[PDB]
Amino acid sequence: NIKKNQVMNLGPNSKLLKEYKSQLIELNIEQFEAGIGLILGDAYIRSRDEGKTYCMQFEWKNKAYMDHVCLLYDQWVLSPPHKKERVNHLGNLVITWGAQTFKHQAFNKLANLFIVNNKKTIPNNLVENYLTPMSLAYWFMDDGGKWDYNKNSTNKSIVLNTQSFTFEEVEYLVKGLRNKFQLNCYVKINKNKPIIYIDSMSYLIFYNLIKPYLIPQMMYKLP
DNA sequence: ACGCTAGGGATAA
DNA sequence: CAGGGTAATAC
DNA sequence: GTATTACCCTGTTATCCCTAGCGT
Ligand SMILES: [Ca+2]
Ligand SMILES: [Ca+2]
Ligand SMILES: [Ca+2]
Repeated sequence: NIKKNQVMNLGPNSKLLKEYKSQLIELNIEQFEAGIGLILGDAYIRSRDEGKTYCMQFEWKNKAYMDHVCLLYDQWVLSPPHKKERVNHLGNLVITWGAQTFKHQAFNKLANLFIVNNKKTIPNNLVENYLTPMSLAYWFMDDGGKWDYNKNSTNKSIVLNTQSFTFEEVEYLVKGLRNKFQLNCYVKINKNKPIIYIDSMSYLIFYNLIKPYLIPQMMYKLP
């Protein structure tokens, strides 16, 4: 069987590469569960055909996290992250790291979880039926944060920046989180957009759910 | 005075 | 976060 | 020549974070 090391430098159309990809059939349990959090989060799952295959594109500032993810999707990621250095309209230099997996049908499973009546969206029962503590941990490392950033604060309330979703979508996410994890949470507004507020009352619950998956360089997001 | 909000910005998506 | 562009293989 | 496609690249902001100042 073809070893990843054997094709991680060939052309995208290489014969050996495709043979390699045919050795792979599906994502494992982690890759899938974390996948859910990443898609709700900062990851991007796209298809260049009509849905035959999907790949995942990653871009984050924190390099340590970018590596944790790549290492997680190891078999699916041929190259190390690429340093991206761009200039703003201001003339400032912003640095970030890029990376992605190759396309493969094994990714369709994750993608279809976010497809209804043929349009990307947030299904009503996504939380209840698929979001696991691992998924939640990754959603947090991506869009999570504190409610109160003031110095010397004691409020343990957490937040999930769901600003790119519609209020209806977030309302369903909230319902799922309350029912499945008994989390005391509710939608709030920021920039006239949806964010999830999780009362400090449930911090300890929330924390123990995701603690097994967060990494050191992400612990700063917690109160 | 000060804990807490919601307002707001230069990124980090 | 989304999509766009292409150097590298295949036939 | 035409089909493929992973690894960059660019277009654009909704992001997460900070903090002015409201309410008490
Ligand atoms: Ca995000
Ligand atoms: Ca993030
Ligand atoms: Ca965004």
